[PDB]
Amino acid sequence: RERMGHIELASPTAHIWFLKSLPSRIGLLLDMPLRDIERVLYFESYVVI
Amino acid sequence: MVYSYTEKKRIRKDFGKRPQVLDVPYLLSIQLDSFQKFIEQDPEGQYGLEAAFRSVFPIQSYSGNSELQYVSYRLGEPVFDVQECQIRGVTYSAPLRVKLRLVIYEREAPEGTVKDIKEQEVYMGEIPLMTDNGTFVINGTERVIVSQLHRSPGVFFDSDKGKTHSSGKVLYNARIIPYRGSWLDFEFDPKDNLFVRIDRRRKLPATIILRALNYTTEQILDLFFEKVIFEIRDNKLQMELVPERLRGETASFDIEANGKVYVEKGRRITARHIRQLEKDDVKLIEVPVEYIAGKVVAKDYIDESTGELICAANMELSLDLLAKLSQSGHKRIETLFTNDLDHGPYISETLRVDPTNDRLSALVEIYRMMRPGEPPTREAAESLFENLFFSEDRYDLSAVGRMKFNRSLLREEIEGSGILSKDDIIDVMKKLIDIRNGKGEVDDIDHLGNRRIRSVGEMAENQFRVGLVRVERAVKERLSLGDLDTLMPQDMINAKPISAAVKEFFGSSQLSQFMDQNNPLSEITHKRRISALGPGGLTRERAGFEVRDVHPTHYGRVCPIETPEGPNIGLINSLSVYAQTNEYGFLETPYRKVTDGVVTDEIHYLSAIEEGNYVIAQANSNLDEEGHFVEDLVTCRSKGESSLFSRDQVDYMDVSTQQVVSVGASLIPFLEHDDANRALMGANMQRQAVPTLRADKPLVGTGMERAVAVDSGVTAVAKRGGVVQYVDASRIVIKVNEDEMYPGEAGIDIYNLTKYTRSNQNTCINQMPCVSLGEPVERGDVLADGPSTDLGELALGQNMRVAFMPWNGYNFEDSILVSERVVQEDRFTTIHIQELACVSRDTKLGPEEITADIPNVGEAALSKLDESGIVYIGAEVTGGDILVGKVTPKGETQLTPEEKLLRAIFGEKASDVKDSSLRVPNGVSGTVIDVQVFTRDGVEKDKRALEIEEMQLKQAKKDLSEELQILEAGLFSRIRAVLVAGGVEAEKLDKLPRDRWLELGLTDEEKQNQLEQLAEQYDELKHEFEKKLEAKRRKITQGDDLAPGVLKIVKVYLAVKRRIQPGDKMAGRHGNKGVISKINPIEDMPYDENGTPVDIVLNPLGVPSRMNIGQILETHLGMAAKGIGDKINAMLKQQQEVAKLREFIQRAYDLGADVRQKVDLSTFSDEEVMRLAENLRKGMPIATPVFDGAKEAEIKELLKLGDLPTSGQIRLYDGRTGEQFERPVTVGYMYMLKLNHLVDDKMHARSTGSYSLVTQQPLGGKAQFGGQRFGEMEVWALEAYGAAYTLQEMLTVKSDDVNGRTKMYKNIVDGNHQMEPGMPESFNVLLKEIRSLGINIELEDE
Amino acid sequence: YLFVEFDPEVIHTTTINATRGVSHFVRFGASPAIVPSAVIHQLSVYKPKDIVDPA
Amino acid sequence: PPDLRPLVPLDGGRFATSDLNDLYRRVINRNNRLKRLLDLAAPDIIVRNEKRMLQEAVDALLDNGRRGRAITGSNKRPLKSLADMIKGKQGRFRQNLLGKRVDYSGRSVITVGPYLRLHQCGLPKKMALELFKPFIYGKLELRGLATTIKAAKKMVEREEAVVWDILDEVIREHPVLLNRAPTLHRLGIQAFEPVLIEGKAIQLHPLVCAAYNADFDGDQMAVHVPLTLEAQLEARALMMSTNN
Amino acid sequence: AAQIRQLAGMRGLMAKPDGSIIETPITANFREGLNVLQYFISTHGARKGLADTALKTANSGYLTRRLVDVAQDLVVTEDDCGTHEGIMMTPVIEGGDVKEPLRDRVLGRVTAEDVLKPGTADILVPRNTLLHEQWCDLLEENSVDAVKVRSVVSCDTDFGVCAHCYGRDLARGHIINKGEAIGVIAAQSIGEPGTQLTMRTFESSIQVKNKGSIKLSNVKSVVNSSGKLVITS
DNA sequence: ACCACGCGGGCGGTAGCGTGCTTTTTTCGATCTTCC
DNA sequence: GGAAGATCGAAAAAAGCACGCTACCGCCCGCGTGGT
RNA sequence: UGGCGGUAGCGU
Ligand SMILES: [Zn+2]
Repeated sequence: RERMGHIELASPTAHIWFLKSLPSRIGLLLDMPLRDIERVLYFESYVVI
Repeated sequence: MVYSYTEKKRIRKDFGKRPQVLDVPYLLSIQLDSFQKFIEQDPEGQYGLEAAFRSVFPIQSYSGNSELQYVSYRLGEPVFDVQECQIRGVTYSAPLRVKLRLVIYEREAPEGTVKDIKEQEVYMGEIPLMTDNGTFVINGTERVIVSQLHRSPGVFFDSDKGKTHSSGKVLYNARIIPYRGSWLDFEFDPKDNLFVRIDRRRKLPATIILRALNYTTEQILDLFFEKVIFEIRDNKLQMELVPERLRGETASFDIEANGKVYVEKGRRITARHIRQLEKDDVKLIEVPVEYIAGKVVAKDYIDESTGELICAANMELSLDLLAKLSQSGHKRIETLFTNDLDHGPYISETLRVDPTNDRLSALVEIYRMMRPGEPPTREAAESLFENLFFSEDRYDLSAVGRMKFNRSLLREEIEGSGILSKDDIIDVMKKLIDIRNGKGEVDDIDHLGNRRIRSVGEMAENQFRVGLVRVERAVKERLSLGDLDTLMPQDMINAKPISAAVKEFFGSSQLSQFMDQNNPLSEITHKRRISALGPGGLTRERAGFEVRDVHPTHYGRVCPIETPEGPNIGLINSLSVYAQTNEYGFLETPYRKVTDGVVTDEIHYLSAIEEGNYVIAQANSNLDEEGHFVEDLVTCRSKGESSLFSRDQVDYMDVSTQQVVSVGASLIPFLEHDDANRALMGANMQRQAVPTLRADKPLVGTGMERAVAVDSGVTAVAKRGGVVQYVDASRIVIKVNEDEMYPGEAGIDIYNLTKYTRSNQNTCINQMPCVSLGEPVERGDVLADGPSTDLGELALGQNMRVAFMPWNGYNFEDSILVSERVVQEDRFTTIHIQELACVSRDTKLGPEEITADIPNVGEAALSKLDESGIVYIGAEVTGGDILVGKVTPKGETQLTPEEKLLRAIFGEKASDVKDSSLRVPNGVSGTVIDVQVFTRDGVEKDKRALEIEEMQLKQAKKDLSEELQILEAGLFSRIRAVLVAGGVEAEKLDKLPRDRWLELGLTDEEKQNQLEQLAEQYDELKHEFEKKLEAKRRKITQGDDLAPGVLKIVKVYLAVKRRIQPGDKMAGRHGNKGVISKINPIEDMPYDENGTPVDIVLNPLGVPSRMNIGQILETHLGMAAKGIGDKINAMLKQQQEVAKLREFIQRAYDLGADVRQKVDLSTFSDEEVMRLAENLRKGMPIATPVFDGAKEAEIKELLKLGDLPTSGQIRLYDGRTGEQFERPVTVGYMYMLKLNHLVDDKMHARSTGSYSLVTQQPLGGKAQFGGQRFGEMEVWALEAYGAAYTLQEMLTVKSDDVNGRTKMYKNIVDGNHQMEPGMPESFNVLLKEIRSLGINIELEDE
Repeated sequence: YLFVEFDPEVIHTTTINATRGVSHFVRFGASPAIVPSAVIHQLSVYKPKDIVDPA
Repeated sequence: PPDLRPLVPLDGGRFATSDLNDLYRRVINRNNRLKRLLDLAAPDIIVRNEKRMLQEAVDALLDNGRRGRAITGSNKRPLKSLADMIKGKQGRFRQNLLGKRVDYSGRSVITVGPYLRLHQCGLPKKMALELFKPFIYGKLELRGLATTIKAAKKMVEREEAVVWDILDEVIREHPVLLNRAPTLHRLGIQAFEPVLIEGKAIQLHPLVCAAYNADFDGDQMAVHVPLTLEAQLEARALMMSTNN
Repeated sequence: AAQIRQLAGMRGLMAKPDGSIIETPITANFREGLNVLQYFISTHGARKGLADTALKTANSGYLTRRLVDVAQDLVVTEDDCGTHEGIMMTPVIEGGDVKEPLRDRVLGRVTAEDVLKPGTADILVPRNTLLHEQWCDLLEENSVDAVKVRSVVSCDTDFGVCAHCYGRDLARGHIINKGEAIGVIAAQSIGEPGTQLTMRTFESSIQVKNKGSIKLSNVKSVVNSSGKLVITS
C-alpha cells in the first residue's frame, strides 16, 4: 500500500495541471499565449530557443 | 339491466347521479395496439417492420450487376410460452425470418437485364414478443417499456423574455426539428439581423443558406421585400404611391395631388389624411430629390455607355449616385419599402453583414463551418449541403412532422414530402420576420399539441432501423467483396448488430424499467405512464420550473394528481381514464357533441390543438330531459380559461367526471373533498400496497375496481362461456357451451392458476378459485381471483373499525394504535417469497459438484439436506443452515484411491475440497417451498431434476389424458350409435368393453365401411395425441442454456409469513400515513354501548391541518354500510323468510336521490337472493363516483335506515378505566392499507464487520452488513456542540485507524476505555494519490 | 502507418477517412499533415535494414 | 501502489479492472512503442506523431477529459482518471475524509413513546445486543462465565438469560447518539439514555420531535454508541437532550 | 385561520401557473363537493408548491454548505479585545410600522462604550457590561434608542474572535465560553431556515398614522409663494 | 468448431455523431479614442 | 492623424448543481487472431 | 460480501 513505481518516459511530457488550469502556469512564466504552448506541446509549430 | 353472473353474487350500490354514456375503455390499449403496429403486416410501408424494410431495401453495390431485395417477413413460432420463459429464465422472443432475393444482372449487357435469381429465407435474430398483459419477458424478468413525451418534429417559434441582452428587447428564434437529420435554427440578435445555426454550432448569416440555394442578391431582395417604383416623369421623378405606405412617417415634403395640398412638409400624417388619400385614388405624386437618397436600390443597374455598374444591390443610395443614375439615361428604378414600425430591414442588414458574394463562397463557408480542418472543395461542399437537408436518407421529416410544419405555416396540404425544400425555408424565414414585426404569436413549448407520445413500438422500430442500416452497409461491403455466383443469402448478412441493438434497447434502456408487482393497480399505473426522461428528453436536474407545471391543456389527457413527488415531479405522468393516442401521436379526449342546445350521444375524439378552437362545457353540468341545460349560463373552457357562457354557444360536453383524473386517482373515494397534495400523495401511495392473507372488499369504493381487476392479468377470465366441469385449487377445467363450440375439438379448456410465485418485489402471487362445480359461466367473468382481488374486485386493503380520538399520546402526530385483535385475526399478515441461488461452475483445478458430504460439519446440519444434496421441500430453515451443499476442489485432486481409502482417516483430505455450500443469510427465516435445478447439456442430471421433470411430465400427461378421454368418449358414443343403427347388440354391448366394441365387426355394407373409417380416425387421433405428448416431454427435457463456465444452478424459494408489529407503515386512501405505535390489548381499546371495541384509533389533529375531509366522509359511509350489513346478518341469524330479506335489500338499494343504478330483486329466481345476502352479510359495498359521489343527505338517510345515529358520532367508554368520554367521538369503518415498508426490513445494526479493501472503511448497506455513514452535516453538528473527542473517535478509531481499531477492541474486551488516535488510512491514500500526480506532499515533523 | 498519394480534389479527405481499415489521418492541428516528397523518396528505397530489432 | 488500484475477483473466473490500471497500461504501451520506433530510426513525422500520442496518453492518465475527447472504456463513459476521483462529490476529499462510515451504528424507524422521560429513548433489545457486543464480551470475560472470546460469541449467539442480564447491566447509563438524515443544525443529533424495549422500532420522546424536525410518518433515525470515557462524558454533558 | 377558512368557507381566488389571478374563484367548500373545473384549477398551486420545494431543497443545502465552509475556522480565542469601537445599533422601523425594537435587537450583548442618560450627561450603563433582561428593561425605561455595541466584525482579535466582542452564547444565560465554534453554529443557524423560504418569482404623498413631533435630516429648503416649504435636497 | 490470449484504443465508415442552466472567468474582434 | 493603450461587449471555456437509506437490473475490455 | 451506470421508491 506504500511502495510506488516509476516509468521512464521516452520524451518529456508536460503536466496539464500547470498547463490547462486557467491561468496557465507555463504561459504565465514564459509570457506566451496559451495557444502557442498548446501548439508546441501538441507538435504544431517549432519554437526557437 | 341484466347483471353479469359474477356481479349477481355481490352488487355494489351506485351513488352516481349522472348516467354514463361511454363505457371505460381498455386501460392497456395504449400498449398492445402499439405493438400490433410494430408486428402486424402493413400493405403500405409506414408502420412496422415492413416500413423499415422498404426504407432500407433494396440495395445496389458499386457494380450495378448485383442487387438484393426484400420480399416478405414472417415471425416464427416461439419455442417457449410465457410461463416456460419465466421459469427457465430465457427471454420470450420469436424468430424473424425474411425472404431475400439476390439478383445478379448481366454485366456484359449494357442495359443490365437480370441474369441469375436466388430466393431464400434467412433468419436475422430473435425479436422479443410482448405478452397479452402488456409486459415483456427479458432474461426471465418482467419489464415494461414506458411511453416518452418528446418535442414533436416540425417548426417551432420561441422568444426569450429579453433577459439575454438585459434591456427588454426579445430575441426571436425558429427551430426546425426533423425526426432524423440536422436541427436547424434561425435566431435574431440585438442588431436585428438573422443568423442560421446547424446542430448548435457557430452562428452564420442567414443569407448564406439562401445564396447556397441558388438565389441571387436581387432574387432575395424581391422575395423578402416589396418594391416601390420611381420613374423619371417630366419633372421631379414621380413615383407610384400607395397611401398605406405613408402611415407612421413624418412628411419630409409637401404632399399634393391634382393641385390639392393634403399636408405640408414638417407635419405628422394622420389617419384622416390616409383615408382622404385613398378616396382621392392617388397613383402618382411629386418627389424631392433627397427623398430617394434615403431609400436603397434593390436591382443593380448598368449603363451600356459607361459599361460599369452605376449601382449594385442592397446599399444606401446618395445624391451623387442619384445624379449619376439620372445622367446615365436610366428612368425607372426600384427601391425597398422600409418602415421600422412594420417592415424592418433585417434581411438587408444581414446581407450587408454577410461576407459571401456568390453561391460558391457561401457553400465554401458552410462546408468550413460544418467540418473544420478539411480542405474546402466544390464537390465535397455541394454533396454535404445536398445531404444536409435535401436527402431522404439523411434528412427525414415524419408524417406528423410534415403535418406540424404545414400547420404552423398555414398551408392547407397536410400530406407532403419528408424532406426540406427551398420554399419551406423561405416560408419559415418569412414567418420569423412576421413574428418579429408583430404579426402572429410565438408557439408554446409546454402546449400538449406540441408534445408527442412515443410508445414501445416507435422506439423498437427506430432501433430496428438502426440495426437494419448497420447490416445494410455490412451486406453492401460483403456483396462487393464476395463472389456473386456462389454467394448465399444466409451467410451474406450478419444478424449480430441488429440483434445486439434490439437486446440493448429491450434490456438496458432507460425507459425499459423493472415492472413493479406490489398490486394490480401499481402494474396498471406503470404500464400507463408517460415519462419525459429518456433519450432525446429532459434531464432530472436540468428541468426547470415551467415544464413541471400543469398546463391547462392537460385537462382530460394527463391527470394533475397522480405524479411522483420529489425529483421526478412534473416529468412523469399517468394517462387519464378516457385518454388515448392519435395516429400522429398526440393525446385526444372524447367529447359529446352539442347541437341546437341538446346533448347528443355521439362522441368525437378531440386533440389538444382542436380543443382550443371550440368551447366545451364542464362535466358537472345539470341536464334535464332532451339534453337542455337547466341554467341559462353554464361554465365552460373556451381558450385555456374558464368562464360563463350562454346555453346555445356550447359545442361540446365532457363525457364523464372521471375524465380529468387517472385510474389511480379515480380509485380514491370522495376525491372532491381532498386537498390536491393529500390526494396526490394518496394516489402515489396506493401503488405501494401489499396483498394481505385474505382479500377484503372495500366497503366504500368508486366502482372502478372491477375494471382494474379485469383489465389486469392477475385474475383468470373465462375466454368462452360454459359450465365448470372440474374445479380445484390447482386447475379449473370448463366445458364450453354448444353455441360457442369451435369445430373439430373436444370442447374443454383448462386454466392452471399460478400459486405462491415470487413477484418482482418479493411478494407472493396467489390465484384462488372463485366459481364452484356446476356453476354456469359466461365470457368475461372472473374464474379465479388474483392477489388483492375479491370476487373480481380489486381490494388492496381491509375494512377496519376506526375511531378518531387521541389516546394517551400513542396517537401523537399521525401515529396509529392497533388492537391485539388485528394480530389475532391475521388481517394484515403478508407472505414474502425470497430467491436464493447457488452456482456450480467449472474451476481451473476441477469442476465443483453438489453432494451431501461436506467437510467438518455436524450431522444436524446435513439432516435438512437430502441424499442428493438439496434441502427437502417444506423444511423449516433459519440463518446458518445449509440449503445446498457445494464443495470446490483445491490444492490437489484426481487421486481417487486415496479418497476412497481416506474417506474418514485423520487426514480427511480437508485441503483437497473446501466447503462452498450456500447458507441462509443471517436474520432470514422461512420455509422452503420450491427448488429448481438447471443443468447444461452434456452434464449428468441429478435425481432432483429427474423428479422435477417427472412431475412436469405427469401434469402434461394429466392434461392430455383429460383431453383424450373427452375425445374418446365422444368417438365411442358415435361408434355405439353407428352400431345401433345397424346391429343393435344392446345387451352384449352393455356387457362388452368399448375396445372390444371396436373389435366387433358387422356384415359387408356401408355400416362396416363407416365402422372401419371410425376405427381409422380413432387410431389416427391416438397417434396424434402420442405425438403431442412426446413433443411436450421433449420440450420439458430440453436442456437449459447457462453462462459459459457454470454447469449447474440451484434456485431455492423461501416463504416468510410476516405479521404486523410496531414500526410498520400503515395508511389509508386519502394520503394519511403513519407507523404503528403499540399493539394494545383487546380489553384496553374503547368500546361502545354494545361492548364492541374499536380496531384502529387515529389522531383527529391530522384532519384539519392537511384538509383531507374525504376520509371522514368515507368513515361515515363505511359505518352506514356496516350497519346495513349488521342488519342483514341479524335477519339472517333469525332464519327469516326470503320475502323479508328481499324487501329489506330492495329498500336499501332503492335509497338515494335519482341514482342512475336500478336494481330489481323480483328477477333473481328467489335463490340468488340468498347468495347475495350471504355475500352482503359482512357489509354492503357502496360505489361512490369520483366527482359525482353521494351527498351528505344520502349518507344521513342511509345511516337512518339502520339503527345508527344520524350525526355519525357515538358514545364510547375508556377500556382501562370504564369511565364515560366527555364528548362523542367519530367512529366508523375505514379502508386501511399496509404499505411495502416493513420495520423488520429496515433493521440494520453493525458493531464490527468487513471493511473496504481500498479505503479501509466499513461497508455500506443492509445486505453488505455495513455501518451507517457519518455525513458532513453530522460532523458540522458535532463541531457546533464543541465535540472534539467524540469527533476523533468517529473519524479515526471507528473507521480508518487499522491499528486503532484492534487496540480499541482489545481495550474494550479488557474493560479499559482508552483511545489511541493513530492516523487515518484514507489520509495516507490521499497522500499517495497526490504523490503519484507529480506533486510533492509530505508531513512536516518539525 | 501507411503513406497515401492522391489528389484531394479527385478523392476527398473525408472519403479516405471513411475507408474500411483506415483508422484516422495523421493530422497535426485542424488540417492533415503533408508528408514532403523527400521523406517518401528516402524511405522508399534504402529505409529497410537487416538489423534485427527484436532481440 | 497496486493496493490503491485493486483487481477485485469477479467470482466467475474474471477480474474487474479499474480505470487507473487501464490508463497505466495505455501509457506503458505508448511509451514502449515510442521507444521501439526511436530505436528504428523512424522518420520525423512518425516520431512526432508517436510523441503526440504519448503526450495525449499521459494527459488522459493525469486528467481524463481535460482536453480533446475524453477516453471512454467498455461502458461508453469517461474513465475515472487520477484527478477525477480526487475532486468532485465522489472524490476522496468529500467522500472518505469529511464524512466516513462508522461502526457501532444502527438505523430504524421511529415511534412515539409517551412514557419515556426527556433524557430517555427506547431502544430495541436486538440493537442493544448487537451494538454493545464488545462490552458484553468484556463483561462476560470479567464475570468468568466464558473463558475465551469464542465462548462469549457462542453465548451471545445462543441468547442466554445471563447474556440478557449482562446487556441490561452494561448499558444502564451508557448514552447513545440519535441522528436524523437531514442534520440541518446541531439539534439534529442528540444524546439519550437507552431504555430496553421490545419490538423493532426505536421509541422517541414526543417533546424532542419539534427540535429534531422528526416525523412519525415512517422517518428513519440512526443510532451511534460512544465507546470511551471521554465520549461518554461528552455526550452526557454537552449533547444530552436535557442540556438543550 | 386560513385552513379552517378553506374547510368551512369558500376557497377564494386561485392563481394560474403564470401568476395571474383567475376571475372566477372557487366557491365550493371542502365539506361540500368541488366540480372537476375547480379541482383542476386548484391543482396548479399544489403542483407549484411541490416543485418549488423539490427544486429548493438542493439550493438550500448548497447554500448551507457554502456558509458552513466560509466560517469553519472561526472560534473564540480571547476574553477581551479592549477596543472602544463598535457598531451603532438602533431599532429598525420601516414606513409606518416598527419592524424590530431596540430591546430584542440588543438583548444578550455588550456595549462598546458607556451609554449616557439622554439629556442629563449621566452614565446609564457601564462601558463593558453585558445587557441582560434587567439592563434592557432599565434602558427602555429611560427611553434610550441608540446604543454603541461591540460586534464580531469589529473584533480586534486575530486568528479568531474574543468572547466579549461576540456577546451572549444565545443558548445559556452566561456569556460565551472560550473555544466554542461560533462560526459553525452561526452558519448552521443561517442555513437551517432556507427550506422555509421560497424560490417563486413573483403614491404621491406622505402620510402620518401617529402623533408626535416632526424632525428633518439633511434638509435645505425654501418657502414658496403660498408659504408652503419645498425641499431643495 | 471451441479455447485461449495479445497487443491496442471511438465507432464504422467507403459519414457523421450534439440539439431545454446559471454563474464566473478568460480572451479577442472590433471599435474607439486618445494621442506619440 | 494613422498607431497604441482602453475597453467593450461578445463569444468561449469551466464548475456546480443537499443528504441519508432501500430494491432491482446490467456490466466489469474487445476483436482479431493462433493451435488444434 | 467490491465497485460503476441506469431505473424506481422512502424521508425531509
Ligand atoms: Zn473582540
